[PDB]
Amino acid sequence: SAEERAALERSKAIEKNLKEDGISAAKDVKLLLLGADNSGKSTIVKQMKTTGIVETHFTFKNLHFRLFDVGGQRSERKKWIHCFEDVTAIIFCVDLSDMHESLMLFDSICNNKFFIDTSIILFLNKKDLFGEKIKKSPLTICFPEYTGPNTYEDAAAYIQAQFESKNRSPNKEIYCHMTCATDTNNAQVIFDAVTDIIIANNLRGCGLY
Amino acid sequence: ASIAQARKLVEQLKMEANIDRIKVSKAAADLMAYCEAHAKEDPLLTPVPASENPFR
Amino acid sequence: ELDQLRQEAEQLKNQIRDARKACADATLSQITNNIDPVGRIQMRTRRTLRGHLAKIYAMHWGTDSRLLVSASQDGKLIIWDSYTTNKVHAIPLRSSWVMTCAYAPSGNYVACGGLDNICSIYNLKTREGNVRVSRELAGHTGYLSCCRFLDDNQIVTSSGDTTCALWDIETGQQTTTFTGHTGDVMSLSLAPDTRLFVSGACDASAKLWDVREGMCRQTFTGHESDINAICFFPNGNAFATGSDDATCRLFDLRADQELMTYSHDNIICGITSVSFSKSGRLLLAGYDDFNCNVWDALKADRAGVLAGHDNRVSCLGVTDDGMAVATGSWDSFLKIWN
Amino acid sequence: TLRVPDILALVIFAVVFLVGVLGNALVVWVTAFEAKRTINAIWFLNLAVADFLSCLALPILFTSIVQHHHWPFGGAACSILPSLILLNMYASILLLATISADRFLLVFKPIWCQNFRGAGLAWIACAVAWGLALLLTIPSFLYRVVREEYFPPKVLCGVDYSHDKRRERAVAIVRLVLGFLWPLLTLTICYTFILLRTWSRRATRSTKTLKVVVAVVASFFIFWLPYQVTGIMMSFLEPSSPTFLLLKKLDSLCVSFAYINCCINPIIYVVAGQGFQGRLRKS
Amino acid sequence: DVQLVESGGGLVQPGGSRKLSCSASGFAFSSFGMHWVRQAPEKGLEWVAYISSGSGTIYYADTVKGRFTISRDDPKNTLFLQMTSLRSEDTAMYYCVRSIYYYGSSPFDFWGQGTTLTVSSGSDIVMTQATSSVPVTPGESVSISCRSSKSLLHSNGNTYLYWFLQRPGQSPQLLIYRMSNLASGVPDRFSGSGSGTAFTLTISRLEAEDVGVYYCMQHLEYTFGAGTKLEL
Amino acid sequence: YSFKPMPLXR
Repeated sequence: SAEERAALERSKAIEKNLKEDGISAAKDVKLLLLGADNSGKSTIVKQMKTTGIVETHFTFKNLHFRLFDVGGQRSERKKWIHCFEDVTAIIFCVDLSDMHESLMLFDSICNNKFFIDTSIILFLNKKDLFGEKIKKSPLTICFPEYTGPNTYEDAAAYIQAQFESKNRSPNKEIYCHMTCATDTNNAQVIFDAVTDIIIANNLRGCGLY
Repeated sequence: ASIAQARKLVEQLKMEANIDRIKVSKAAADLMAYCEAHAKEDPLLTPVPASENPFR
Repeated sequence: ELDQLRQEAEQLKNQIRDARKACADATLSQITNNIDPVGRIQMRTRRTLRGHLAKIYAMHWGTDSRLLVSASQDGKLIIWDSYTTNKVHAIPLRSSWVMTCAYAPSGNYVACGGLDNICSIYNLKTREGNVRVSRELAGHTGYLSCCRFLDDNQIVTSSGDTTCALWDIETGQQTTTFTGHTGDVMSLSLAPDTRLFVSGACDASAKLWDVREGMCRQTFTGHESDINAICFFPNGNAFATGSDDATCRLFDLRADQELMTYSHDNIICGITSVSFSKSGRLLLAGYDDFNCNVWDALKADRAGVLAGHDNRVSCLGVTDDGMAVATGSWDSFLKIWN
Repeated sequence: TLRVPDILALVIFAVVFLVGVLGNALVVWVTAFEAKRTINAIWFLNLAVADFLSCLALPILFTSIVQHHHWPFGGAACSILPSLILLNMYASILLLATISADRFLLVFKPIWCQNFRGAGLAWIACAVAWGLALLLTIPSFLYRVVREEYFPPKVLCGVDYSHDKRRERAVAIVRLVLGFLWPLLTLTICYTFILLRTWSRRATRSTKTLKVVVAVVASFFIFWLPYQVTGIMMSFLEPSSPTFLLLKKLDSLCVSFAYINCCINPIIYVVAGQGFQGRLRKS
Repeated sequence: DVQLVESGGGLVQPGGSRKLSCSASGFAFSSFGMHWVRQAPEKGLEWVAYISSGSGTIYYADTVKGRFTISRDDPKNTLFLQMTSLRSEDTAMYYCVRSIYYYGSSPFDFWGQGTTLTVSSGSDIVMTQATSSVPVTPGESVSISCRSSKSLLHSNGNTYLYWFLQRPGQSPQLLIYRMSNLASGVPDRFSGSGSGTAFTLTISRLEAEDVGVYYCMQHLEYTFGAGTKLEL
Repeated sequence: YSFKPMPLXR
């Protein structure tokens, strides 16, 4: 050929740089942060340290976490929810002071076609004020068919079971945790869930499933 | 003040209604005449020789 | 009152429907029955471009019919050399959530956009030797879903907040904004004369728009679900649509009504792309069932397939001289057919 | 004519050749496209190519069995061919062990793997396995000679460890250890620990890991026992003894039985290889 | 403000050694090649060496192989050239040029300033130009032509011949690349055309600031022309 | 008295 060997060399350099970037950009863990409005996503991302999508990242025990909050922009969810597939897990969070809309959102997210085999971590926020409120007023107002005691533990277990009952696929698992006032102990839950998920994925990749 | 949008919708509907129309057979004839007139410059409707092919 | 205006609107809609019904005399199917079919098309792959690695989302041809563009979820924008399969540039993006691409008609600029509600423009002819951002066009509310150049100075954009705007790149301000849709715009096509354009939204409707004066002149409401693809006929007197209803329709501007429908009972998946050929006789569509389809624009019958992709076919395009067709997929592969 | 013990070895060789013509060819074809893009294919590519070259030498064994151990080639081939065959066999075994070691590393340490994985270590481990196989091969490449009879010339390739020396027990012990006792222990320990850890928490139980572990370990131990026991029995026996004749008669059947493991190994990668039904069409 | 600055000249006795450095600034030095062009005090241009981008390819002239080497230092943005065993025929001015190669590029666009090196006394394509002196008056039209030996038109359809302009006491400049393309900055009055092995350059509406010496150079395989001068 | 026949496979 002619002096187009220089163009071929340029193409080879481009390909090498792209391969290096690709192999260097696959060591991170991506997470999705969905939930109802004014639920505590901002608080949980601020404690753990614009118009469109907002992303925050942090490192914990030699692991890089990428966290995406795409709930700040209002539009049809079905038109862009397919961009967030191939993600490790959902970090759905629930407030305990409102509520049916949040449960409907949970039902919509869990039974999606794209998220069939995606694990879910569930956070139940504001336990102390919930206990104070249930001490002040009965919980039967929100749930007409509730006929159990008014104790805090029974109500919390009942509402957790109500949230978990919307799951239908038996292969996936839901990790539920009570995130009452703690010294940033909620990072360990996500760490353990991610470790279990990556172990399962590695075991499946080798062909043992 | 929800009547302004209704008035705007009514005005827009009237403006769209005021447009003109023609027959359908004329449009079909024009389309097929264009397709027949430009037929010798379509390299996908017919196979191309291996010499003039740019992608070999 | 409200009742009077509602009655007036209903009466006007009934009147325009009656006028449209009266203006129709015959169907194109019984006028086209006297022409011979085209036969069978056996196009085959010639090139495979393997540089991307995550779910290519868009592409656009160059006017010289040799250079391409592609965008991926990985966060890269690389322009290819079609003939010899070489990379000539690799622009790194700021956000990896991109959905659109566009090539300037003069070959000097490239645009992109996505979930950041911002359209950015890149300069390919710098004196330093590298590509750089030129402008940051911001001011929309929802995500950007299409971008198209008019010249080296102005560009029209569609967003997910039921609005479209005409920009001025030299100053970055919206000269004219277009309103009237009730859903969110998902497509946009420009006429050859660059004096009018049409858009498709998720309210199952489309409408023609004038760039000089921001007014809507026609509306078409034939579909039954969200519109997903738009393109003009080569002469600029007709356009075709694609929707999630697993069907395509051919419309007209002078008569202002639907002409043909392209459907079969053995396909139930939605449409992701649509494009014509050089002469307008052949219409190409890209489905979600890992393959494409080719049909006669004048007879509504299949004439071949373009199987060979392993995931959703998301983008499609035909060169200006009508010599090749390119396709992309979520499998991160680009194929050139002929 | 040919005695009964031998006869079965002939059809065993024929069946193994027929199965090995297919199989490993498909495996190498489907794993060639998965290079520089998937770390979990280099091990299988190396194992498949080693098994393919191992199985491609069967017709020489068939002809040697048929023609009453007649060796017309000469001195060069008699000191080349068995070395290559043994090298291929040992490379296959060592790769089988290192795959299990890698699986244990993935299971018991995922965070380190996610940060320090990629091509650059698999290619080193495979090279180490091949080097150890060649080092094990070396003595066969060294101490092989030829002999023939004066009037009824029965030229044949055979071993003669010097004029008179007992420097054979060390070689036999080293071969036996490094070829049977280390890979067996590695497989057993690694798979036992993997099974113990996997079945502790939920979302990890599959009832398939037990199946594949059994199908690997039991087949290995069953198929490579008679070869080693007969070899070590013959290494310590004088050329003139009653048991020596019986062992020499059963040696060919033992080898034919041994090759069944290499015949079977590609089958598991297809049967339990996740979803593998249309990758041939995709390729 | 693209800048190419060279330094390191002086007087060297025969048999000695000397090094020349070409620092660069204002552009992306890591993506461009770099040649070295020299001219005698009363002669035309001559090629010396070539260092690629991300150096993996090197080239040398026939009369400079074995005594000179070319090196680059990307982090420091400077280029080097080590010359050993200088003879009496190496007295010249050494230039420092620029080139980027891809589909649609324009190499040899920017030249340096140059340094003077003096020494005390003690199968190639040939391109020839027609004349060496042509007078012309402002407002008229002129024509410059040079011819080659073998055809410069490749199978892909590209012909490789460049035109350069050097003014009085100044560095040369690029005018035409690949026989038909105007450089970014040259006025529209300059146009070139040709076919096969015959090429011409035509300048219309001649101005008072377009007088100098014109050289034609080939780039088909790894030479310059004799050059012609204009007088007012 | 030191020669031991051995099949090729071994």
